[PDB]
Parts: sequence; C-alpha cells; structure tokens
Amino acid sequence: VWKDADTTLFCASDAKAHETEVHNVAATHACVPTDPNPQEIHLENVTENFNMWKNNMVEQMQEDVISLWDQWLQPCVKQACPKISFDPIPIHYCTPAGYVILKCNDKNFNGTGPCKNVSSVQCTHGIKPVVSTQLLLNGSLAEEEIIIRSENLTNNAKTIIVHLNKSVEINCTRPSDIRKAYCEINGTKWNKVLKQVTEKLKEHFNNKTIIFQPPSGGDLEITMHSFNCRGEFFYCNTTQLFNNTCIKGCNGTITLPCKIKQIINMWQGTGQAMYAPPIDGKINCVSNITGILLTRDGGANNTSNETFRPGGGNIKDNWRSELYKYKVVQIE
Amino acid sequence: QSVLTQPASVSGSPGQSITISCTGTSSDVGGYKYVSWYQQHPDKAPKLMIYEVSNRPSGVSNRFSGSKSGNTASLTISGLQAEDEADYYCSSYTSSSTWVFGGGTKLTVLGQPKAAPSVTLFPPSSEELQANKATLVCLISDFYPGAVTVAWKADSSPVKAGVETTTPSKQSNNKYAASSYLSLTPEQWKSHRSYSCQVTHEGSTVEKTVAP
Amino acid sequence: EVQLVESGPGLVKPSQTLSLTCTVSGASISSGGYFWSWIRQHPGKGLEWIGNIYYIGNTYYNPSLKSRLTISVDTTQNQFSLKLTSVTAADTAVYYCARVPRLRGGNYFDSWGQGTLVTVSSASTKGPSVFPLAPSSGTAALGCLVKDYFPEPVTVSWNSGALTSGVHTFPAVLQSSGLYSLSSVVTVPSSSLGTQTYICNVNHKPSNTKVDKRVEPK
Amino acid sequence: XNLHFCQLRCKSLGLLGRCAXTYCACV
Ligand SMILES: *[C@@H]1O[C@H](CO)[C@@H](O)[C@H](O)[C@H]1NC(C)=O
Ligand SMILES: *[C@@H]1O[C@H](CO)[C@@H](O)[C@H](O)[C@H]1NC(C)=O
Ligand SMILES: *[C@@H]1O[C@H](CO)[C@@H](O)[C@H](O)[C@H]1NC(C)=O
Ligand SMILES: *[C@@H]1O[C@H](CO)[C@@H](O)[C@H](O)[C@H]1NC(C)=O
Ligand SMILES: *[C@@H]1O[C@H](CO)[C@@H](O)[C@H](O)[C@H]1NC(C)=O
Ligand SMILES: *[C@@H]1O[C@H](CO)[C@@H](O)[C@H](O)[C@H]1NC(C)=O
Ligand SMILES: *[C@@H]1O[C@H](CO)[C@@H](O)[C@H](O)[C@H]1NC(C)=O
Ligand SMILES: *[C@@H]1O[C@H](CO)[C@@H](O)[C@H](O)[C@H]1NC(C)=O
Ligand SMILES: *[C@@H]1O[C@H](CO)[C@@H](O)[C@H](O)[C@H]1NC(C)=O
Ligand SMILES: *[C@@H]1O[C@H](CO)[C@@H](O)[C@H](O)[C@H]1NC(C)=O
Repeated sequence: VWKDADTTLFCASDAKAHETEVHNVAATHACVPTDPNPQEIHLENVTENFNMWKNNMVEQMQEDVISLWDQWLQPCVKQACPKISFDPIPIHYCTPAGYVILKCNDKNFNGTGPCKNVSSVQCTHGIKPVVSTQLLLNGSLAEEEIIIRSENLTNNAKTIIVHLNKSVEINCTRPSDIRKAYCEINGTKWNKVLKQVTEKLKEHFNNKTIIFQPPSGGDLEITMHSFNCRGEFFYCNTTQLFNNTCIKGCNGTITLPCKIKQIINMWQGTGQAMYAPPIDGKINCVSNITGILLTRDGGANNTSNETFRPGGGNIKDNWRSELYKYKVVQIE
Repeated sequence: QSVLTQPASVSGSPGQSITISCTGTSSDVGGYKYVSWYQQHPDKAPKLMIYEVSNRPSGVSNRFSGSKSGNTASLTISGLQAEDEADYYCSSYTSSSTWVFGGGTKLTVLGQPKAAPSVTLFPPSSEELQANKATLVCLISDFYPGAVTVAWKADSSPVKAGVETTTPSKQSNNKYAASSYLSLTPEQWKSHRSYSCQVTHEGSTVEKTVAP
Repeated sequence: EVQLVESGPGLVKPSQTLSLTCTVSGASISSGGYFWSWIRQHPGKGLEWIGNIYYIGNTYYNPSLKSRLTISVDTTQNQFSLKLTSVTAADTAVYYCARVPRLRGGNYFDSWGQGTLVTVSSASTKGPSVFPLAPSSGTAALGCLVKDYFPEPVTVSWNSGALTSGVHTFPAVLQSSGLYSLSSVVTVPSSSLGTQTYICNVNHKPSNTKVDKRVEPK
Repeated sequence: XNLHFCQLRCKSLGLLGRCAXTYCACV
C-alpha cells in the first residue's frame, strides 16, 4: 500500500494577508490557507519504522526558513536596513496528491524505530519556525514523561534533544547601555524540571551521576542562548540555568545577562552581516522553553559519570524537534 | 496589476539564438521567483515552457532557458528551428495577490523561403442550387508569406459583391492559408460559361476556372 | 492524469451574464496544495487573467474585473465555475481552464484546457446549412461547405473519425451579414471513391446541430 | 561552518573543533 518517499510538500497557514509581518507576508504566497476540519485517520493494525534523523521534511522546512531570513531581514552590509514586524507564525507542511503523512502516537517514542499507534494526518500541526540555540522555544510539548531524542547516544558526537513534558517560561526584555537586555525565568520551577531531567537521563545513563556545565567553547551563538525577539538578536549567558547545587537549598528567581547584537554569524549562507541600531522602545518576548539541546562530554567513558553542556546551532535539529513523529510516504 | 512589457516581436535565423524580455515592477518580476513562460502556436492553448523564473517542466525542449535580473526576465531559445515561430507570454505573480501577463511576442523565423499557394475552386453543390443560392469556394493553402490577394472573374469580367475573403491564418507549418466565397444567383451562375478564382501571391498570379 | 475541460454557453447577450465550468478529472480538486484558475484571451489579442479559487472558500481575482466577477466550487466540490456580469463585446474571448500551483513556491499555470470560445453579441444563434463539395475530373479533393452560422465555432469531423489524414478544415469567413461559413475538404485516393463513401460530420454547438452529409461524386 | 578553520581555532585552547551547522564549536 505504500513505500517511503520524499516530495516537495506544500505549506499551509493561517497567515493574514495584509498584516505586514515577515512570516505572514512570506506565507500569503508560497503557502495555502488552512483547513478548518483536517482529519486524522487511525490506521488498522499498523506499525511503521520511523526515523526523525533521516526525514526530508526537515530539509524542506530548513530551506524554507532560509528563503525567509535573507529577504525579510535585509543585512546592514548597505543594501538598506528597512526594519519590519517579526513574530513567527505556525506553518503546517502537507502532502500533495498521492502521498500521505504517517503520524506517530507513542507519547514516549524516541523518533526512531517502530511505532504501532500510527495514524494518517493530512498535515503537521502548526509549527513555528523559531530559530534558536541551547533552548527550543515556544514549540510543542512531550505528552507523557520527558523524551531524550538522539541519533545514537553512545556517540558523544551527537546532539541531544530533550522534549520537556512541562513548560516553564522565559520573559526576555530590553528597556528604553542601548544594548543591555535580560531574560527572566522562575528558578523554583525551572530547577524542578531539569532535576526531573537528570532523573530521566539517569534512566538512559546507567544511574550514572549527571552534571551540567557551560559550553566548553565555540562561537557565541552556541555558547549562549541566541534567539530572535521582534527582529533583534539576543545572546544570553545561561550559566545560571545549568547550575547544579541550586536544585539542596538554593534560591527563587533567575535573571540572565543577554546582550542585543548588531554584528553576528550567519546561518543561512556562510559569512557575516551587521544590522542597524535597534528601536529604543521596549522589547519583550515571553517564551516557553519546550525543550533543550545539549551535547555530552562523554570523552571519559567511564569516569563514573557523564557530563552535558548546552548546544544547538544545527537548526535542522530545531525542526527534527517537532517533525520527529511525522514521515512521508507514497501510495499506489 | 501593471501589465508587463515585452517586445512586440523578435526575430532570428535558424540555428541562431534570441532572447525575449519581460519587464514588470519590483512587485511583479521584482519581486518573487514566480515568473513563467508560455508558448502558443496557432491555434492551440498556451503551453507551460518555463516556471519559477527559470525552471523547465519535463517534455519541454532543451533550448528554452529562463533568467532574471532586476525587474526584467528573459526567455532564451538556443538553437532556433523554424517551428518555434509562435507567441510567447511572460507572466508573474504579484502582490496585490494576483497574476499579470506580458503583452506577448510574435517571434518570427527569418530566412524562410516563400511558397506559392496551391489553389482549389469548387462550384455550387447541385443541392445548393435547389435552395437557390450558389456560393463558389476558392481554397488557398500553403503560402509563405500571407497575405494574398483574390479577385474574381465571371468570364470577362470583374465581380463584387458578394465576395467574402479572410485574413490569412498561420498554420501548424508556419505557412499561411485563406478562403474566398463568391455568392451568386443560380441564374447568375449559368449566365456565364466559366468563373475564376484569381489568387496572386507576392509576384505571380494563379487562377483556377470552374464551369457548369 | 489531470485533465481540464471547459463547458457552458458560447453566446452571451450584452448586459447578460456569462457562465462556464471547469470539470477537473484526473483530479482531485481538494487534494493539494493547488489552485484553480480562470483566464481569458480575446481573439488575436493577448492573455488576461481573471481569477483563482482554492478548494476551500478563498478566491483570488483580477482587480480590473472584481466588480463583475465570482468564482465558486460546486458538485462534490469537483468542478469550479465562472460568473461574469454586465458583459459587453469586450469580453469576447477564448476562456481557459487551468491549474497552478503553489507547492512550496512556484506560481505558474499548467494543465491547460483547450478552451471554450464565447461570443458576446445580441444576434441570435443560427444553425448552419451543409452542402457537399463533389470531387471532379490519384488524390481527388472533396468536402462539405458549412454555410451561414452564428456564432463560432463549428467542428467538422469526417467518417466519424475513421479519417483523420488529409483533413484540412479551413478558417471561417465572417461574411458581410452577421455570420460565418467555412469549408472542409479531404485529399484521399481516386481509386477509392465509387467504393468508399465520405460523410461529413458538421456539428455546431450553440444551435445544437450534428449534420452528417454524403459526398456525392455527382 | 568552515571546519578546518574551526579546528585550528579551538586548538588555541586545546579543544577539538566541530561544526554546529554554520557555527564553530569546541570540545
Ligand atoms: C492511539 O492514540 C491515542 C494515544 O495517544 C489514543 O487516543 C488511542 O486510543 C490510541 N490507540 C490505541 C489502539 O491504543
Ligand atoms: C528508541 O526506542 C527503540 C525501542 O524502544 C530503540 O530501538 C532505540 O534504540 C531507542 N533509541 C533511543 C535513542 O533511545
Ligand atoms: C514529567 O516526567 C516525569 C518523569 O520524567 C514524571 O514524573 C512527571 O510527572 C511528568 N509530568 C509533569 C512534570 O508534568
Ligand atoms: C553508536 O555510535 C557509536 C559511536 O560512538 C558506534 O560505536 C556504534 O556502532 C553505535 N551503536 C549502535 C548500537 O549502533
Ligand atoms: C516581563 O517583565 C516586564 C517588566 O517587568 C513586565 O511586563 C512583566 O513583569 C513581565 N511580563 C509578563 C507578560 O510576564
Ligand atoms: C515561581 O514558581 C513557583 C513554583 O511553582 C510559584 O509557586 C511562584 O508563584 C512563582 N513565583 C513568581 C515570583 O512568579
Ligand atoms: C557567563 O558568565 C560566566 C560565569 O559567571 C562567565 O565565565 C562567562 O564569561 C559568561 N559567558 C559568556 C559567553 O560571556
Ligand atoms: C548557583 O548556586 C549557588 C547557591 O545555590 C550560587 O552560586 C548561585 O545561586 C548560583 N550561581 C550562578 C553563577 O548561577
Ligand atoms: C514565542 O511566542 C510568543 C507568543 O506568540 C511571542 O511573544 C514570543 O516572542 C515568541 N518567542 C520567540 C523566541 O520567538
Ligand atoms: C568508550 O570510549 C569509546 C570511544 O571513546 C567507545 O568505543 C565506547 O562507546 C565508550 N564506552 C562508553 C561506555 O561510553
């Protein structure tokens, strides 16, 4: 009845024509409107072999969000720095005639191997193309416990996506040092999750003891929490987030440094490019850390324990974080 | 919606290569990677030749490329054959939220030889006289280039009315063709001994004669 | 796969309402991912774009016609129609059925329907008269003469289609009256006739008329 | 990402270099 296949999908959105936002104005063309009554079909007695790490849907999402950045986020070298509205909208990816999408419903399913509660969806849920490092922001959420995605965990070389089962917030601001900013998180709450994490990593790590530390070294973007708020790139120090000890007898809130930045490293092409002075109004993106991205030192083996430092940077992974339970297939 | 500006016509010899240009606004061709090209051929429908600025659907020849720079795009036929003679249309998406077409380009293949027309006259049907109408039928086919010019003769003898002749119509083999209908009364048709269709192409004249 | 056939009146009166329908087939029409467009082209002039409709409600039209234009999606959805009001002879065109469409980009019109001509004019329809054009004197010429009809067009078939080779049906004259007339002829053997029989198969549409005619080596 | 540059670059502090997409990482 089917064989795996890749094919240029089509994209669907609630993008409102007129509103001058980037993601809207890019979706109102290239994307089609949204169905109000889409339908999920639970397939028969069915199990399918998924694999979130070799999924062509994430390479189409990937080239999508690129044709968005350099085109509606013009660089200050200057081609001219028009500044305009920027809040990602949810995009659905869909199948053209004669191909289907197989969704997975195993709640605690690492996006690889066999699934069993397979349904047929016409489109993927509303996914926002939210580019960041370290943390995965205002995304979806794991449905039961927490799930530890990775392509082969025994390889310290592989990025590790955790999908939180509980969502805790990040209030990220700058006032009206024209670049000082700061990100506000309720530590009470956020320490219980990472604790809850560690707990879930010990499952995957022979009850070995689990520690957290800043990234060992890299470009700022992946050494810090780089993200986009209304068109300004933030770079937050996170050291206060993977603080062990605080987890004992500790403290309440947390505040993060974060410095807005005009000069930055590209992730569309290869190179660099500056951006104008920001707006001296205020900026405040309240976001939901739905999942975090790390790398394992592992390097010892052994050493009695395992180390984990924040990561990200492969944005392909930001997508595989929400397109893991999908897979495309050809019919007749 | 602007209206998109192409030339009215380009030209070139076989084996050669030419481009056609299409200019719109920064919001047309501008603008987006949504420029396409259509070939016509008389009298069929438009055929998709180029899409998304420079993409070619399967089953289209190798010699059609599309390009773009600024608010002007280009179709480039590379290896002219005497059978790309047709109308071409550039078209883009716009925003607005809609599509505009260029005014078209009749491209012409220079050097084509010129071809005398074959002619065939037909008298009134015998059952057409039973309606007491007559109507002769000259059929001019395969002549490069049309126009052509037709004059009728009843023996001597200029004739008009009732002559009804057509502008020449380009055919699948880029040579032209046309028809003329001379109406008479059935008595008017037998008054005379012979009638003629005088078809003169370019330099010469061909005539065919019909009699009862 | 994917066919597109237009249907509907071929003659509209000034001030009246023009109405056609695409019937998709090869289909479907609410599968993608795709858009369904209407396009016109006056005779001899150039291509014009009217509208697009997506399988849900949404329409996309030309602002030059937004004031007399509607598109919709009908039998089980599958087919979409055009409705153009307050016409004048400005709307005499070949109307086309076509699909785009917007996968992850690309806005371009493929799969085009051969197109239905539609004449805006108050002169009433006329069926044609057919008469045979005998062969006279290898290769003889014969054909039917299709006379006095309005509007266009008229397709002449031969021998039901048993005879596709050597069929030059000609373009129609607009005689000084209101109306047309055209000829269709055939080049076929001469050892054949007196043993082969050639039927026309003229078929006007706006009048409804399928006349078969014998030729007639009289 | 430019790997060989990134490798050399992290080697300053005695770390190995890996691409994180278009970014340079050190471990
Ligand atoms: C599959 O989907 C959900 C579980 O997430 C549930 O509603 C449904 O009952 C499941 N089906 C079976 C057969 O367990
Ligand atoms: C995912 O689970 C399946 C079986 O439950 C197993 O084949 C695979 O190794 C697991 N992967 C990870 C990364 O835990
Ligand atoms: C989250 O997962 C843990 C196990 O990892 C579980 O105990 C907890 O109840 C889950 N749900 C939450 C925190 O809402
Ligand atoms: C996982 O990756 C490691 C590399 O560190 C490799 O040695 C091994 O073959 C892989 N393990 C499995 C179970 O495939
Ligand atoms: C974020 O901080 C600002 C400044 O104090 C204020 O609007 C509020 O405390 C926070 N906003 C939300 C929505 O929590
Ligand atoms: C922070 O989170 C804790 C833990 O749930 C909650 O009880 C408290 O109200 C929050 N404090 C603030 C200042 O938001
Ligand atoms: C963040 O603060 C840490 C610990 O206080 C400091 O060592 C480091 O330099 C800061 N991180 C960055 C990327 O500047
Ligand atoms: C982590 O914990 C201790 C006290 O629990 C204290 O250094 C501070 O709260 C934290 N330090 C940093 C740099 O986050
Ligand atoms: C997450 O979503 C909220 C609500 O749409 C928005 O205010 C915030 O800016 C988003 N965060 C990021 C990092 O884009
Ligand atoms: C021991 O290290 C090597 C490579 O570093 C690898 O083959 C093996 O997976 C490691 N073992 C553990 C338990 O990490």
